[PDB]
Amino acid sequence: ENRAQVAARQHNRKIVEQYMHTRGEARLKRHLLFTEDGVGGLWTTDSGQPIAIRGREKLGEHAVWSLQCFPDWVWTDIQIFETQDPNWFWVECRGEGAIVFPGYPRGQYRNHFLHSFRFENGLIKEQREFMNPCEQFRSLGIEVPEVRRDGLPS
Amino acid sequence: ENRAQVAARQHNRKIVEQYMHTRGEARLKRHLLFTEDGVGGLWTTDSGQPIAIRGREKLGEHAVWSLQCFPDWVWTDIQIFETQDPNWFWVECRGEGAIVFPGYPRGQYRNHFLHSFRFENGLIKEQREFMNPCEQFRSLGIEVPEVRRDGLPS
Ligand SMILES: O=C(c1ccc(O)cc1)c1c(-c2ccc(O)cc2)sc2cc(O)ccc12
Ligand SMILES: O=C(c1ccc(O)cc1)c1c(-c2ccc(O)cc2)sc2cc(O)ccc12
Repeated sequence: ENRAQVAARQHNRKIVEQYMHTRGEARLKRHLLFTEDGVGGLWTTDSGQPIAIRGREKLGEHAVWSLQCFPDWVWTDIQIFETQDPNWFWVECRGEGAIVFPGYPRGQYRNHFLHSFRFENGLIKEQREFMNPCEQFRSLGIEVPEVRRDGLPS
Repeated sequence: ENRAQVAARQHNRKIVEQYMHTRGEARLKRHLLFTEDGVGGLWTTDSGQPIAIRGREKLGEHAVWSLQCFPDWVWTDIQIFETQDPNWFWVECRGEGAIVFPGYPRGQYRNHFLHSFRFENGLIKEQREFMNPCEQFRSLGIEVPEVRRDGLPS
């Protein structure tokens, strides 16, 4: 049991490292790090519902879009956390790049991120990214509402 | 070395458990789970800067406020992750309760959270919570902006 868990954790860590360092044209093949039915996407959005991309085929299609709308994206300040589950990792990092969304002015987007990676048989079964959407709003020129703080201790 | 790390991780996990299960009036003593100079707070806000509460005395004062403004708050769906660092844990959970913020209508707030816990000498040195502020906006009746999706693949 321990031997199998140690082997899984060490292999899965290398896949997380590879995913987090993938940039440029290599993004077009990042979906090969997933199971055929693997899921990826953004869990923190304006609607409160995740934008989940389901299946290795749709993940590869999404990468094409990502190359147009986040053309130079880089993950920085990467810290990878193994867990007691050899098949579950967390990553704390930052990300940065141009944001080129349809019908918005071109912007520069910087944010802090957390990623969750769950594995099955050596590949990613579920990737999820979590951020503060207010920073993406700012990068797009969208007004961010402000909670009134007058009544709060400061 | 291994023995010291295992002991630290086992003790620190009990403190994370205790923190996540602290409810009601016991919140008034939750700051005793921190070092004297410990820091806690909310890393995801409308401004993009953390609201960090610095020092055990200020943490204790914030709990008084928390009891009025989140009077029945509970953390649910708690999943605690140990890491390769015996002094660093992550928690995935949900939270819910009434929200009674000054100058806003009383509401109901539900959100998904990630917590980071870093330890020093058996107590919490740094706690950070991460959420999607859009859900807190909704709970307060604040309009949430919407990214236009027409040009995005759906
Ligand atoms: O930035 C993204 C994003 C990034 C990565 C990902 O895995 C999924 C979504 C957002 C959107 C989007 C939807 C469909 C697409 O085809 C492309 C983009 S809509 C939206 C709305 C937000 O409030 C914040 C982010 C995004
Ligand atoms: O809900 C919180 C909060 C909760 C826990 C915590 O540890 C720190 C802040 C928010 C605020 C706040 C500031 C000072 C206080 O004295 C009390 C509250 S301002 C604000 C603004 C937001 O966009 C979202 C949440 C909050």
